[PDB]
Amino acid sequence: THSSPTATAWEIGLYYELVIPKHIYLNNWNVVNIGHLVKSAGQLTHVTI
Amino acid sequence: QVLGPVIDWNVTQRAVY
Ligand SMILES: *[C@@H]1O[C@H](CO)[C@@H](O[C@@H]2O[C@H](CO)[C@@H](O)[C@H](O)[C@H]2NC(C)=O)[C@H](O)[C@H]1NC(C)=O
Repeated sequence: THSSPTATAWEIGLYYELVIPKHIYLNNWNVVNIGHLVKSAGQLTHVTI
Repeated sequence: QVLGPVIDWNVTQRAVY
């Protein structure tokens, strides 16, 4: 905004985004799906839910 | 149309000695 050899001035426009939490979860586990093997009319099959 | 197999993840049921 101003520039002299002994004096300056500046302006900055900052925008912020604040997330507001509804709930926070701390003690968490990932799932892993191993399923089961089945043998049927000669064919080996992997089964999963 | 015959009834097929049942699974239940129980290891103890499938033990072989
Ligand atoms: C898993 O398999 C075992 C073996 O079939 C089951 O354990 C038996 O349970 C009966 C009662 O239903 C008892 O009379 C036997 O003494 C048990 N035997 C053994 C080797 O544990 C067991 O009930 C099955 N189900 C679960 C969830 O474990």
